[PDB]
Amino acid sequence: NTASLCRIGQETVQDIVYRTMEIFQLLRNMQLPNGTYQDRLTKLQDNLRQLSVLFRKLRLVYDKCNENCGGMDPIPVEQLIPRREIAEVNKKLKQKNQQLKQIMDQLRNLIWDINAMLAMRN
Amino acid sequence: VTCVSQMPVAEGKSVQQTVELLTRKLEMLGAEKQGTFCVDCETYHLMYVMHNSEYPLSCFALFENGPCLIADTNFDVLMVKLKGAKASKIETRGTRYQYCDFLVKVGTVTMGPSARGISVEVEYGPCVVASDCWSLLLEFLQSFLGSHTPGAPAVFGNRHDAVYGPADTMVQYMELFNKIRKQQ
Amino acid sequence: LVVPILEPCGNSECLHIFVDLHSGMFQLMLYGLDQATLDDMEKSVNDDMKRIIPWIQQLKFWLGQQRCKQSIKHLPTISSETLQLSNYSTHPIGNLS
Amino acid sequence: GSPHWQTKLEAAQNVLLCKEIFAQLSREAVQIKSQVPHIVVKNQIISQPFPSLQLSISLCHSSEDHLYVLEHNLHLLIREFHKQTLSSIMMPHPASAPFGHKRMRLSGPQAFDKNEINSLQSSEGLLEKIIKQAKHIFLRSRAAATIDSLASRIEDPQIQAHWSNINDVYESSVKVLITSQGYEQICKSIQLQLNIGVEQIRVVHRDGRVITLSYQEQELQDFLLSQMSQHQVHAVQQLAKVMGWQVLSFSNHVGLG
Amino acid sequence: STLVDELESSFEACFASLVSQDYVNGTDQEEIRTGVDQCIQKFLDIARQTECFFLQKRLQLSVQKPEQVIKEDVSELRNELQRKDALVQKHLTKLRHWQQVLEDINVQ
Amino acid sequence: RNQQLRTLQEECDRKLITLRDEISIDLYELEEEYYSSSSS
Repeated sequence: NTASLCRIGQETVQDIVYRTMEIFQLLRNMQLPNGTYQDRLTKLQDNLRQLSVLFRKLRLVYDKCNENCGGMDPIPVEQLIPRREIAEVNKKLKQKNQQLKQIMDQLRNLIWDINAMLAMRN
Repeated sequence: VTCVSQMPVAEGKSVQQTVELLTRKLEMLGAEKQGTFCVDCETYHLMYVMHNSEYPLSCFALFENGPCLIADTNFDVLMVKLKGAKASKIETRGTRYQYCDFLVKVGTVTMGPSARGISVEVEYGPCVVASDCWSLLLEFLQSFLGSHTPGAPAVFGNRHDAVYGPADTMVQYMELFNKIRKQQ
Repeated sequence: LVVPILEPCGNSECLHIFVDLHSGMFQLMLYGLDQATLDDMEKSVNDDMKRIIPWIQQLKFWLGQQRCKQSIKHLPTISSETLQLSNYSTHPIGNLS
Repeated sequence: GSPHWQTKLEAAQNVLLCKEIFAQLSREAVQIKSQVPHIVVKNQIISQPFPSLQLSISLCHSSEDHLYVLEHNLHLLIREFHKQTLSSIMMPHPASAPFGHKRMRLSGPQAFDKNEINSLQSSEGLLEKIIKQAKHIFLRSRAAATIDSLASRIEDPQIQAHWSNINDVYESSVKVLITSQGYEQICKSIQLQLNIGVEQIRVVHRDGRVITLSYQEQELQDFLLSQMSQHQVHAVQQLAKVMGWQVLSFSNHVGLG
Repeated sequence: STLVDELESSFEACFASLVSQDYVNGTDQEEIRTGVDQCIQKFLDIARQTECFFLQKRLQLSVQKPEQVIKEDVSELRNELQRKDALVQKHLTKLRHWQQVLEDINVQ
Repeated sequence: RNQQLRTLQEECDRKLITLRDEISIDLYELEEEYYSSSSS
């Protein structure tokens, strides 16, 4: 779950940035009643809460990832390069996908057909 | 947003050869030539009734500075059965060229046997009230005719607020025909 | 009696000569021969032939032009057949033609 | 369990209707001389649209489903012909000139027609129309097949597709967006809008281009592959912006010869 | 102040520019523009850097621990399988519904 | 009977249009679905 930690933290940073984006967005829309709307303040608060959540989350994931679980890491250079169960799940997935595509094709044909008719005389 | 104008002989060459010069220029610009056109007019008593090839199911009757109703082709017959004419007819006839969304007609106006002049008709197909589009028409004609000149005729229609049908075209036609009969 | 017009053949574009089983008069399709030149070639081939040769010689050029235009489509281009250049007298444009 | 007499009456009526349709079609065969040729034998009207395609319109007097749409449409077409004969559109609103098409009036006073507008009223036959549709269905089938087959054989830049929900008898439309496997939101150029029509596929590209692909399939294969390459090279720039890098950027077209 | 402390500090600045506590005196748009520009650029840049750090760690984990990445794949695949049969089953329920409806309208 | 059969036709067309609508929404969900990495 280590690489899982890496990816999830990565996504948490995007979540940070996007939350900040929407927070400033909500702030921009604000009105200062002239009204008694007050729902604005509600969204602002409960929005600001998630940011607080994600920061502690980032601290936790950072700690767990730089924990360095017995790793004598080589510097990136020389990494740029100038299990059967995976195969089984991949095969099952590809089969299920193919069946889904038969279904999608059938529905496409039905929709083309129903369209042809009705649009012809309805 | 039709525009009509009378291009002099500039003789120079003969009136047919003037038409030939215009044809050659307009073919040079890169415009395909479509089926011929023909507009003709008659005056009664004063009433003007005129036919056009762009509208071969409708014949337009116009009083100068008055009403201008369009009618069905069977309005000639009503004028026939109404004898209660002068044989001053006029009849333009020539080929129809087509530019990109842009139609331009040149003709040799004829009264009796003697062609009195050369009349050119340009109509930018997709258009609305001319007051907004006349810029583009001038932009084009300055290349084709502008040598002599085009001179804004849609002022015959630019006074209004906003409308344009096909009648004002034949109104301009009648104005030109009244101009070509008078002077030699 | 499809008839190819260019060496590396594309069945999609080559030429199709058809004979209407009810009338005998020939029927031609070429996928976009301007629909007027197709009519001209129609009347020719129907009259006598003896005439497929010159029209094949012209269709060769047409198909070349369309292949070039289609290739150049992707890029920025305004392809055309003729330019209105003054200097045709001595500059080599007169040579290649 | 409607009365037995009604079953025989309706069967006979349908038999007469399909006889009438096939008669009309066989007439149009020896008639207007469609651009594609067509054989009529006695009860099978074989024709070729786009070559390698043989459309057979038959009459199975006793005593597919692609063309099932085509059949049910043909039926409505002939009944539209009949209705055109006797309809209110023919009826004159003013107690006046004869039974014109309610538009041939407006073809009068309202100076209406040039060659094109007047010609818009003339008819286009019955076999020509159905031939059109048949072609359209086929074309559409070929495009869907080649796009999905392209999707099957790559697994690098994914070719997502979304057909429309209003497919008219003449012309259909679809959107194709090619995206990178994970980065979608972030990166999205290379988007198209095919207009599949009878005998031509018009492509409108997000960048602003308008290419008119032919009715073949190799052409669409090639165009979509060109877009796939361009998309990889665009996705790298989008990613460099996504965060972290300055670009000494590309030529969409050229590279460096 | 490894990296995450830097991001927290940057976010803190990017907001607290305005909020702080004090009398405001005219706001003279230009200084607001310059402040927001600098703060927001540093924020996005520390975001840059944290993303770079995580990605580098993933590359290391790949070149070292491939059992980890292959298990990541098996996890994502099985999750997609579940999502897929869920979608098809929902659509099957919808098909049953509309089937009964259409054939009913036929019966009536 | 003309009015009766017309009402029946209108009912059938309405049902069919709502059907083509609901199935179209489902097909859009699938358009999203059958286009996602088939790497395995």
